[PDB]
Amino acid sequence: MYHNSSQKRHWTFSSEEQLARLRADANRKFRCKAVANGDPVFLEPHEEMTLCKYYEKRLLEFCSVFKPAMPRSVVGTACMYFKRFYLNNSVMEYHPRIIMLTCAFLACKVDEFNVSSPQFVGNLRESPLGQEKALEQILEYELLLIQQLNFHLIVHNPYRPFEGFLIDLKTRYPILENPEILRKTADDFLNRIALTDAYLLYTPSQIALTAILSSASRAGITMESYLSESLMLKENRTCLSQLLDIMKSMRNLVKKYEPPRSEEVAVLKQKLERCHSAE
Amino acid sequence: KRYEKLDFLGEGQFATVYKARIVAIKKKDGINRTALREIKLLQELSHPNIIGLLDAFGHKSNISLVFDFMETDLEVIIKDNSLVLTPSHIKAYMLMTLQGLEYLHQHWILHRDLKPNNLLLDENGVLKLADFGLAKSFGSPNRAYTHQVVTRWYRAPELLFGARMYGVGVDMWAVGCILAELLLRVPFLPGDSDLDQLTRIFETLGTPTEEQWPDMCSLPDYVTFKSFPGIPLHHIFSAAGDDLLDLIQGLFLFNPCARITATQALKMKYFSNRPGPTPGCQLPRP
Amino acid sequence: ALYEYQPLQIETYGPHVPELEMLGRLGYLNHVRAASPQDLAGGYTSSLACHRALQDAFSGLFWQP
Ligand SMILES: CC(C)c1cnn2c(NCc3ccccc3)cc(N[C@@H]3CCNC3)nc12
Repeated sequence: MYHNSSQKRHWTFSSEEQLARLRADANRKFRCKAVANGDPVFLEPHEEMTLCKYYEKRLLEFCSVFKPAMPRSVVGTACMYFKRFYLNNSVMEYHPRIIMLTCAFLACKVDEFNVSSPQFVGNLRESPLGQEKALEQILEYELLLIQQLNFHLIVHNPYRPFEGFLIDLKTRYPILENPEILRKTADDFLNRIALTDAYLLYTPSQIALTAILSSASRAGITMESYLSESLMLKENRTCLSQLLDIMKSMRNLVKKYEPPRSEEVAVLKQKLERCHSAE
Repeated sequence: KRYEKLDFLGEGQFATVYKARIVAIKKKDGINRTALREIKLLQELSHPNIIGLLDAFGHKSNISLVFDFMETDLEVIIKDNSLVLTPSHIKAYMLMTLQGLEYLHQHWILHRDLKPNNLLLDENGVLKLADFGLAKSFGSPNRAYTHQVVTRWYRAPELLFGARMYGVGVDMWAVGCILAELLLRVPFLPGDSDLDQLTRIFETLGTPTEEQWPDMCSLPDYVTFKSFPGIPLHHIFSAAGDDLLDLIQGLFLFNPCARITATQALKMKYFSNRPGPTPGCQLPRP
Repeated sequence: ALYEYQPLQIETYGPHVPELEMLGRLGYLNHVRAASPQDLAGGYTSSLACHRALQDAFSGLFWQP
């Protein structure tokens, strides 16, 4: 359960400032390691963030065309693995291309989505020896990924909380006659929420509720009485205001999100390949 | 490494266990799926009757898990002929097992490998469920499991009939079998095959009908058995009071839904009745 | 010693979840898929899935990092 999970206790952070501090610390520590091994070849933390976003959408695309069909929980677990790994690690030390595949592999194992290694690497659009080399790299990096996650492998996704909220709305909120028409749009918002850092800053229940309520606002249905009466937050004004500003922060995070640009990721990809050419 | 290895403790199909300084280390598919299962499940669980995962580490595709070191298990206590199992001792073991199982089921996890050797005892008499390599999360409407779980002597009849979807009943039936083994000092239903396990179950407890199992015929591997009367519970357990017999009947109900849960079992009169459970420090050590 | 049952005290940081056996009485089960006869035969009921979904929906809703 989330309320006593490792995700809540260790991987839910107070602010975007904390996340930026962790990422900058990772980048600077790699810079120190590299200068100790021996500069425009280095990547700045914002460039690392842009590349991490590009490869998170690459991981999404890989998981979306994966045969046999990947359960959405596995995809969420893999994306959370990617985010957690690159919170405390630099793309210039561990290439995101291999790390995203290792995240998918570990997630498939953890979420009991039993898939053989040959059929896992057959989804890769590479040569047979290319897929074999990719499998070798995935097996090399699996233990590293597990160690960097601090052996916290269960990831609580917002999908089951979303379904539970839909059940609760269908049962206890007759004013909203059909919660089902709130699904797709909320799911859309869910995806957008997954693109940002909200998964490291908020609970899955809060994320699901924010997606549902944004969907309700888009359709024009204002149903604050669900929070006030059904969840009985009119009995606790502080909790109601806290929930409302959490959702407002969610929506602000989604609105100010910036997708990576093609030419920018091209330049950063050349820089990353140069960094991975030698140290 | 960080741990001073001390003494060999055993070997398995997935890993080997050694005592070190006190902890016990269980040391192209990649990292073993069973070890990953144990790690992922025991990181999210924290209860005095569940084995604690203290640390984990490894190298390449090989991995090791660190657990608290346990003195004995229920199998050794049961098989010890110099250990008199008083009703208080049995109640204490049952209570600790059921509290651990209630915590586990609350967090929607089935152990699925309950047996006397998977219930470890430490030097303080605290029973902990261990060997979570078969444990799995339940309650989802699509996570189709396999019926080849639980050791055969402790497998529930619904599993033996090929149930894909199941609940806490698979653990509760194993708990009933463990209680029967505790009372009789021998395995309750020692079959040599799945068919023989079902035959022993129906010979001892009677062949269930639709009165006690409304949809038994829908299970894919269900086979009609001969109608046995079943040996009455007070015949099998001649030293068991009425409350203990009620608990046994609840644990051995053929209907998995009607089978008592860990919470319902803990609320039964048997646990609140005289005598009270033996304190952990006073339990017998083999 | 005697023994007295005490329910487990686990803070969920969210709205109260109705008890399992009350779900059908409260109308929740009318919005979850009915269990197949094999499902009930093995012990799986729609109430389990509904209760798990509600517990995940309400877990940590009021919690702040
Ligand atoms: C959690 C686990 C890793 C563990 C903790 N303690 N422990 C011990 N302690 C000594 C003992 C325990 C019970 C009876 C007799 C002796 C032995 C042991 N080995 C068996 C050999 C095949 N696997 C299990 N595994 C463990």
